[PDB]
Amino acid sequence: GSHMMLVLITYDVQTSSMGGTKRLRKVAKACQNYGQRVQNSVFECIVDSTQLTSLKLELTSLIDEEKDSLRIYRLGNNYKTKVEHIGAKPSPLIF
Amino acid sequence: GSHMMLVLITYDVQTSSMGGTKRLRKVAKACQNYGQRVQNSVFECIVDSTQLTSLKLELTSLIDEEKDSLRIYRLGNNYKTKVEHIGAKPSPLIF
Repeated sequence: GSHMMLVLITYDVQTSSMGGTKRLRKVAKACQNYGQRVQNSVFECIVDSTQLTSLKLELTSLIDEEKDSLRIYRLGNNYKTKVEHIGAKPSPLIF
Repeated sequence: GSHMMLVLITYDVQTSSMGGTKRLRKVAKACQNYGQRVQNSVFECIVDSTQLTSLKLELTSLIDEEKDSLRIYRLGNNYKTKVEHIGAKPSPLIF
């Protein structure tokens, strides 16, 4: 539909930390409602304007703004793939 | 120029590790030749086709393909900003 948009969300979080691990799980769950997890902390979402706003509010509220950041890219409309994946696909604690 | 392209590079690396830290430093240095580091492991590059190929070869060779990945996005041409940054800006070992 003419109202749809490609949105790329890049989340800068350090998962060596407890809180970062928790926040990543919550951000991933929120983004999964609207798309796919293509790297550990990169999400490809396909949304209308209302969904983008709801998602963006949800994500803004989940992060630790002192420690983390999000970037939200609204890609120009695209109908043939313009992404290359190089390397591994994304996936208990142990001493 | 008509030959220019916006390219977003997203690098999935775990920097809790020694090798990941080393690889990130090398990837960042390579991408800095062509643009800006906007998150710890996200780079915005503005390149012609020859530069994109040279950069992409360099980056493919630097990563550990068992542990890491890159995604290379060729954004549609854009002349007014379509990115929102939310949260913190990117930046010795200690016990």
